[PDB]
Amino acid sequence: GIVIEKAGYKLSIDGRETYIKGVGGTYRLDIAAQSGANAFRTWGGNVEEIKKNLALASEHNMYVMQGIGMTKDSIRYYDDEYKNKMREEVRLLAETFKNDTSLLAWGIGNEIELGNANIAAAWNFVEELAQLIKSIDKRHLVSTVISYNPSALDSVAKYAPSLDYVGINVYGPMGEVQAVVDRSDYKGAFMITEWGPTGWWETASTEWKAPIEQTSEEKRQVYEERYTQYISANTRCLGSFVFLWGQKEERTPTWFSMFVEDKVDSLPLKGEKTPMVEAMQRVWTGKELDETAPIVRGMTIDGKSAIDNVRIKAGTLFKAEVSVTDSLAYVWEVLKEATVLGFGGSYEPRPERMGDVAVSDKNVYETMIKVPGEYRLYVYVLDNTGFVSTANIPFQVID
Amino acid sequence: AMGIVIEKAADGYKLSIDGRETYIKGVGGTYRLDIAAQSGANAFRTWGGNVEEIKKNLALASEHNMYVMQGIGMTKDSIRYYDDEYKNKMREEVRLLAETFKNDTSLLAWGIGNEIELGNANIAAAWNFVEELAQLIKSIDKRHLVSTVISYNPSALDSVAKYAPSLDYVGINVYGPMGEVQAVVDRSDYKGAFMITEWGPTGWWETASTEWKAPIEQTSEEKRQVYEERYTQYISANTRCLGSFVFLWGQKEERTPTWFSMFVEDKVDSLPLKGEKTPMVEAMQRVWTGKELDETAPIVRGMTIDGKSAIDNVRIKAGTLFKAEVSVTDKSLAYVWEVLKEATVLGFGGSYEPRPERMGDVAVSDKNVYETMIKVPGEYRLYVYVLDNTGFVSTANIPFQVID
Repeated sequence: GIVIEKAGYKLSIDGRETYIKGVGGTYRLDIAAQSGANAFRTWGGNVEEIKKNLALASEHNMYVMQGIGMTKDSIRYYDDEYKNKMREEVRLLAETFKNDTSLLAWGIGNEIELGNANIAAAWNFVEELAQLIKSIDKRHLVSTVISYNPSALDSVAKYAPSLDYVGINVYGPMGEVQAVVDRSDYKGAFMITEWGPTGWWETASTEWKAPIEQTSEEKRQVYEERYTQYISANTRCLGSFVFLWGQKEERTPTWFSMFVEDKVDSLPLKGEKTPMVEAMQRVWTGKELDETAPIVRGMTIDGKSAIDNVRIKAGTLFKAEVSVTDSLAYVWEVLKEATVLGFGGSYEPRPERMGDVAVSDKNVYETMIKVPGEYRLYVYVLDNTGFVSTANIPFQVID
Repeated sequence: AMGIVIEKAADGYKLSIDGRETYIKGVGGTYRLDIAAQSGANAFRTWGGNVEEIKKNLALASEHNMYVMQGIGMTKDSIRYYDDEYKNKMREEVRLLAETFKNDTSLLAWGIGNEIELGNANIAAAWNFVEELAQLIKSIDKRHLVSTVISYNPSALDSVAKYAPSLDYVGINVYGPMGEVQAVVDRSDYKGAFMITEWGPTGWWETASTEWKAPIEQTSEEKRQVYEERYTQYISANTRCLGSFVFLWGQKEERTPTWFSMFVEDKVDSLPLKGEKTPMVEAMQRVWTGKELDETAPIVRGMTIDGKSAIDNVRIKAGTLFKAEVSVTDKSLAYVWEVLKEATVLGFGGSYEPRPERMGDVAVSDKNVYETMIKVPGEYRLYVYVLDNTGFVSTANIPFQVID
């Protein structure tokens, strides 16, 4: 009894109206569950990998939106060999998992429209696979996931009426999502299957084009505001999967990472949770928190902020300070400004460290850089409860 | 001396195929390999495939007289490198590949993983398994080279040196500036030969930007110069470098439709482009062949709106006509004009980006000028495509803001 009904729309699971409070992927689902998440999304997996996902979900009392990988090689959608292989794969998945009560929904493809070409053969095949799944599995929802793409919503409406809902991946500003969906030919409910904080293309940047990263306090506000204004306020939206519930290099080690790094050499961080995790507990539970992270109000070098275009003479001492609203510990690290960025790929190497990491008991740090260049000073503020708060400041060293 | 061998040279290293010294003049992927071969390319690189997909790649390569660096897909789920179930599955798959293709004359090299170090964790278990897979391949396949591909990563070069001495070479994927590649490899613990398994033109993080943060895109003439300069200074000049795979030999949305695309778009609704080659393809023919070209693309010198350039922060009042002009070095050109919104949905821990929305309709003209108006305030980019009648297209664009 997984049903989407007109109210916009409401989702019910065996009579029980449920909002999908999700994370992208399977990192620290213990913390997701402790934070009041009830779901996670995966992109793919064979039978054995999906059984593992659904056992993890069961341990955490969470629902799964389980992805099925579709090709971006557009010519394959005319190929009966490819289509026969995919029908055999989807038959097996539907037959195996139709009675699993952790599984919520099948995701048939992720952004199939951003393939070699957006073509009717691909959309027709999504609709064929949806019919195939619904002929075997009467329990679960069937969906596809698209980019934030008016054409793709129109395509779903035209070619895939058998879908129960559409997932939309939203990167960057979210203020127009409601209007974009409302204006499209698509009638029905949706989920925001990827969303997150302010992009490095949305923020201010220094004169040398370093994007100015929000403090963890600013990021907390952005996660809560985006959730409240653009997810839970949209009556056509049934829920969402937040990113990045984990850590990955993305312009900086902290940019969209809701956890800090773990097991980086000579960096004594252990993957602590952040105010961005606090933000999601607050909006998922709708309740105030007992434990909150240190509130970072800002950060300076020689009294100047990121927006001031901080320039330091090579070989001169500079003094940093982080302002926090008192068993606190401070971890300080200088990296080069990132120069190897995802350029048609997802993965970026960690920028090179200058000198050594420092730990202090006070909110101040002084050092010296001999090499002219573009740098970033990162501070991590550790309480003794497993929270870490963050800020960084880009600066230039000059001869 | 039959098969593929890397030898110490007086300076650096050299690669021989059946005793003939051969430079690897490669493209990433399998798009328009007819044009790659016509341009002087002798190689392409793939990331994965089953036996049947690899047979198709090697048949395409044979038809074009090209060599393949064939990838084997390795996991970024780092805990799996401890799991005998994952490792026995990969050993079986790699044994089958090595046995199936050991005598193929189109295959050059196996690429054991792409950026394994950028998975969940960079760990000994992963590098030791790459070494184990390399020894397994070389136990069966005496003809081909074995490699791994890393990000542009001093730490990864040190890990290959410590854990994977059975590799013949390392592939490095290089995005952004290339001037430090030589010193980075030289300063590393890695001692052997390398290939640049991804390289391309100027990143949108490297260029000037407008006052509203729109990256200023090079003209196709500036991109031509960048591809030629990077190849000549950093690839062919590096005596430890055995060759390279250029990107993007194809088209993909990356901030703009044109940013790193060496071909323009094909079958976009109400846009009459047909995947024409560009001055960036001409650049690779010039450096691959070392010979001057019979046919060259139109040389775009610049682009204006109302006499102003991209660097001038062009601002136009809503509901007013403006006049664009594209300057071309004079030599029956056609001009295709399109206004898109400045991209706001970018790759954010993903690769794929939707095409930004079109304002109004595409225009085609016989003259190098175009007039239109935008009624909605916002950030836009005007694109021009300059078609000769030989199958080349040249490009420029200009970001502009429409204000109340």
